[PDB]
Amino acid sequence: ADLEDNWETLNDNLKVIEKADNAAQVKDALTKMRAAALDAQKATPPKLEDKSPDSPEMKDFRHGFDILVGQIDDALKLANEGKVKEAQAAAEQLKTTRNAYIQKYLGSGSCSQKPSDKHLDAIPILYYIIFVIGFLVNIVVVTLFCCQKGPKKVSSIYIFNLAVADLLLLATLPLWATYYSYRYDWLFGPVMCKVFGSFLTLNMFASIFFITCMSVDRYQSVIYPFLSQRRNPWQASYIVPLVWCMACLSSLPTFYFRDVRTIEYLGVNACIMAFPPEKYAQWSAGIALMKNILGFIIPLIFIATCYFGIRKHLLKTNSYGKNRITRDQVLKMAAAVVLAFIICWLPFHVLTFLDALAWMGVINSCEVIAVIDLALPFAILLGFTNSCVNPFLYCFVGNRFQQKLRSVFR
Ligand SMILES: CCc1nc2ccc(N(Cc3ccccc3)C(=O)c3cccs3)cc2c(=O)n1Cc1ccc(-c2ccccc2-c2nn[nH]n2)cc1
Repeated sequence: ADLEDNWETLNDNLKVIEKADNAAQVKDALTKMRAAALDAQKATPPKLEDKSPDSPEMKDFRHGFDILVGQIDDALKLANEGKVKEAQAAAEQLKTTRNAYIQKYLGSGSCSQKPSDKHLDAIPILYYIIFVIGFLVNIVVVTLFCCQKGPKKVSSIYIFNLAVADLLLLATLPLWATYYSYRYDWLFGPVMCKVFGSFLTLNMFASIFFITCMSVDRYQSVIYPFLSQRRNPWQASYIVPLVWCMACLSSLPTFYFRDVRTIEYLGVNACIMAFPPEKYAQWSAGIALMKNILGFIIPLIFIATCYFGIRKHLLKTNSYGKNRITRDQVLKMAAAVVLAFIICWLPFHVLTFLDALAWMGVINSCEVIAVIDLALPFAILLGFTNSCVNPFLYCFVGNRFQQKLRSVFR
């Protein structure tokens, strides 16, 4: 009777046809699917709930099941004729109609306006602007560590590692700009959908985690000033491989779920997160929650604790003259890294959380969902913009941070 119960019946019986031996097992599973499809056709989905049945989107919902019943009948005729393997092969087309429903009515397909007025759009233009700016500033930091500075100092190792993680992350921007321009048509294959997808997640986490390491190292330098006096930076050689391995382990679900799947309504081959279709909404909300916790929640708490910790040790001294001037300058540099992390990542994680609620069934309003969809590529751009801000805050401007920290300590 219920829409959730009807789609559970449709998915469970699709697996039965695959495991079926004779025509009787195929006929039984198709009849159960035929009854569930006509029952779901009568029901109203959580999305577009406050809409009349005469509406074109409601007419399209009923028509979606008319294609499904028509496809069931074609396979049922082969099953009634004795053709077992032919009916099972015909039942593979039902999976395409099933995937069309999860993309349109469970996803943002029916809400967001599909027609795209692509004529040198702002997204590919802004993506290439951030690319060349970010690539040029990060190349300077990488080339400086190679033949202009050296491999000395604890903090300096993290500067180079953050610059490499940022450079490789910004290097993926021309791919996404081309991917956007072709109306989400992945022209690299299902193998490169996993490769580029994981490479993006790996370098993104490596960037975020090295920012976290910088905050911990900056905090440790204040509370324990004896650490900088140490001739040997023993922990640095073990922290760097651990962070890269943590970024690799975090990019594992990306390598497992990313795959090129055909979008039935758009008529495009998109590199999407191919979760099990029977529990697609649950997986989409779970991974979106994982994005917020691991990529924003845990690092922001670490970055803030380190900032308030430096503020606690500095403000209790009650300085006068140049000691007060140099103190305030250190506090402005320490606040700049926490502020830049918020401005650049908060819009994305808020929209990711709002999108997670849309999958669960909390946000069903198409007006809200349409805004989330068009704002998302701009929010993604802000995440990449953090990689352009990083060389300035840590290498260029943040070079006098260690000198001013040694000035207040004398
Ligand atoms: C700034 C970094 C970034 N660049 C991106 C570039 C492009 C896109 N888009 C949408 C797009 C395409 C073209 C133009 C504009 C938008 C895509 O379709 C693809 C992404 C990966 C392969 S295709 C998304 C992102 C994007 O969400 N992010 C942030 C981010 C957040 C979370 C995770 C993550 C964490 C843990 C577990 C899994 C994931 C995970 N999310 N998506 N796949 N894997 C990874 C990356």
